[PDB]
Amino acid sequence: GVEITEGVTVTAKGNTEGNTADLAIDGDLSTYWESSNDYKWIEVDLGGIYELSKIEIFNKDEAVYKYNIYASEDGENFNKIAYKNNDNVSDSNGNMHTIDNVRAGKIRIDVVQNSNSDRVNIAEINVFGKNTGESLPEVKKIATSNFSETPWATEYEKFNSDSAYANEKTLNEIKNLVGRVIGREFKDKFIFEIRDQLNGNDVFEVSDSGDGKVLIKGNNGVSLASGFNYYLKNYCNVSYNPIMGSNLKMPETMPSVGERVVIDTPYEHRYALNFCTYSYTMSFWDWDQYEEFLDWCAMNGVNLVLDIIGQEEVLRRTLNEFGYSDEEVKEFISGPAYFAWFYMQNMTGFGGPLPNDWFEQRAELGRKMHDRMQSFGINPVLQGYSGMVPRDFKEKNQEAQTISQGGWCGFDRPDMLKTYVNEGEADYFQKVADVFYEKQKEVFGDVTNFYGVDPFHEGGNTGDLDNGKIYEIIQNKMIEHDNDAVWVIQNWQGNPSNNKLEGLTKKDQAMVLDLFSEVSPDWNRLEERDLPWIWNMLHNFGGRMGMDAAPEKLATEIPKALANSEHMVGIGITPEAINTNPLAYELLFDMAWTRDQINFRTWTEDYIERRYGKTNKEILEAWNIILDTAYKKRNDYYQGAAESIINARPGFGIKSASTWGHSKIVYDKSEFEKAIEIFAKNYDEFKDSDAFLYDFADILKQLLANSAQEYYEVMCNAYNNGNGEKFKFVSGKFLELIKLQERVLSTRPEFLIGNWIEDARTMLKDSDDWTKDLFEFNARALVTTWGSRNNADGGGLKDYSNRQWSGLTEDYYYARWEKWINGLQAELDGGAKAPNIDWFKMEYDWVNKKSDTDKLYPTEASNENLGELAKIAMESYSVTNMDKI
Ligand SMILES: CC(=O)N[C@@H]1[C@@H](O)[C@H](O)[C@@H](CO)N[C@H]1CO
Ligand SMILES: [Ca+2]
Repeated sequence: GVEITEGVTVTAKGNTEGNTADLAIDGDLSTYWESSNDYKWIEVDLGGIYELSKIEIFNKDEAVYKYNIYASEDGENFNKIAYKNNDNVSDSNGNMHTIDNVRAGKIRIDVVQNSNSDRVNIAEINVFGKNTGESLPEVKKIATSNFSETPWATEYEKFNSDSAYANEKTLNEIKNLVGRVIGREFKDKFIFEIRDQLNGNDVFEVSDSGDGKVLIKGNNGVSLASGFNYYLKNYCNVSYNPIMGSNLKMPETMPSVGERVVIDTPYEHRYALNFCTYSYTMSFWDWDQYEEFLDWCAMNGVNLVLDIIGQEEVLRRTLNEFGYSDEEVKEFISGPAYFAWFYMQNMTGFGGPLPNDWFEQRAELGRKMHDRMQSFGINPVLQGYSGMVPRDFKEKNQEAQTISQGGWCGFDRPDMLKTYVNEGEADYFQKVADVFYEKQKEVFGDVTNFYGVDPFHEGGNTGDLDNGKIYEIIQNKMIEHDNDAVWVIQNWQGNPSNNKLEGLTKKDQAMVLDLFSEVSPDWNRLEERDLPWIWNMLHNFGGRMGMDAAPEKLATEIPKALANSEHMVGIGITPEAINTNPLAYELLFDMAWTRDQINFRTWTEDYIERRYGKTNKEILEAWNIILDTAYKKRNDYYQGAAESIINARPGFGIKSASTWGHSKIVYDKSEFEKAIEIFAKNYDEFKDSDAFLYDFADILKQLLANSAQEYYEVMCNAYNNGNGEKFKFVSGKFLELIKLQERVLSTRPEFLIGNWIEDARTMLKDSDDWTKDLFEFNARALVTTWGSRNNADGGGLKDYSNRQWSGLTEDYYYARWEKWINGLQAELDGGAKAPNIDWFKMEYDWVNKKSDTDKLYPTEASNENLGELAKIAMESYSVTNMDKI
């Protein structure tokens, strides 16, 4: 218990001018370290291993500070040993924390809240303990394997060079898929065969074997899985969706096929995934979830998938060759929930640093994916390189020429190397691009010909450079390292411009994803320039939820585009998240297997029967109401489902929760409520279908979101009219409506914030408390404030990824509205004017709470009766009966 007064040093990753880290341990209460960015922690080295008894912390003023304290005795694992989360003000006496004789050579103090400022500080920190005489071990540097040295390389080349081995692998893997999807007991009821393409097109066949088994042919694994899916949907009344609800009840005996079926697709590619999907949905996926997704992809005909798994190791090896240590690379790379905007060159650093063990684990996961994709015949889209470098690249490489890219939503964009330079100047685009493509091959090997990169995504700066020449040189460099390369390019709000695209000198080795074809198609300019392009349904923005789909456009515009074009080489999905409206994604991929328009109404009728395992006239009537309301074709511009007012920052005249969203309901709300009445009437009969319960919760929460918007307008009028008694009553029903909404959301495991957070905290094995807390920060921030203040507010990202989720609704959305309502009520009751609320401060307080110290959110759904909840909603919180209420 003696104060450690010699040999103590400290580091920090950021500080305001003159308030450096060493000022936290200089014995002077008048000097302080102060943070300058989102790295709000300091790391103290004790000059040896001590058994700590006390830690004492002083701040620079008398604000309320909250912080978490971590310790490490091996140099790698920092585990939580103390914290302050109460609302006590700091004072001249400091805060003393008792430590239970914990061994520690290093200490981390993370100050997550300063009630007075966005920036945090530590005036002094004193550590008390007993010297053990020991010193920390030297921590091993990051060590990763080359692909060619792993068993993955042996297996990948064996598949490549041995057709008999490759066919045995594929056919066995499709059999394993069957066991995973419907059960191992059904594996031996199928016989799978590889056949040739049908006149250059992927094709599958389904027929009777002759002895009661199902014979399925296909030119590759995807076609085989698609034929297996076709048999389930059309003969077993079965529907598979591992993310959004399934019906896997198989008949007691295998239904006979009857007449043989041969079905092909005219599309070379069926594409899946936005960069954003890797953040809003897949951030914390394990291999079990990736395997499910690839099974579902193959069954839906998907053969081209964006793949950024383990790209952090590729970039580490690359930047290591240009003066960057591993620690500097970790500061450049974002956290695990922000890779989408890191690789689209929009932001750096935030959410990190990643743990040291991240790099090898993710490279291994990526190799695991490529093995499975090779078995199925799914092409991954790896990374191209367009010149992205950190902002200090010139400091370490003096001859390099770079272009400042400015800001994106308050984040500092990375720099961009000049794609070409004058003669006499060093060309670091050529240097770094050569290293990048070579390092990518070292990590994963030759797994694809498709590479994605998107300079100037949603901003940037072309500097003095010529637009077309930029894309000419980027493509040529890509082809230099892979002669068969195809540059996969996003087409998003008119970018890249025609002048940029016309710089592509090899049109057949570029492929443009028309990102938003079902709302704002933009492929005519691509078709006119003879550029291969893909028709994509985006549908989902930020994971924001609500009933929303364009089935009629999918059933008609896709074959119409094929008939009116020559360079349409596929269809696909580009959702920012895969969590809502499974009908839309089922119908899209189904449109790959036809050249004619289909009837979206009769398609929906067949879809709901296999999704629920049964149907009747009333259930069909309810879904026709959905088709006539929430799923009805529209011709305006909109990003995602209409947002729930419950999820918006409280205020006057709200028209959306997110900056680029919308809350206008374009259908009649009371008409849509009829669908809920029908579902409730049929609840007892259909409650054995999990997909029915999924859909029931989906439309019931849409009902309460729609009615909450009306109740919000009424209490807004009551305030403007000075009617305090009416405001108290209407706002009381509004808050009660939200309480009912939280109960509805609690019935679905998909809607639990606890599952999102726990996945983040457990996505790596043998991680320390520090990494778990940081990953939880990633998970909490992304669905609320997104970034910190300058990103949420000035940057416009506040509640961009708002979710109608259990736990989050009770503790975040409800709390905001309750606070706002209480303020307005006090004013109407003859009090002082309602104060301004710093919403970000309140929101960031929830963001920084930890599951092991504050509140652990459940991972188990409730048993609430959706039919009974629907009755309450219709009787007490509905639009139809609103005047009686
Ligand atoms: C903050 C954010 O996620 N913004 C997304 C962006 O990341 C995405 O690349 C783009 C195309 O899907 N849509 C933007 C939203 O209009
Ligand atoms: Ca000091």
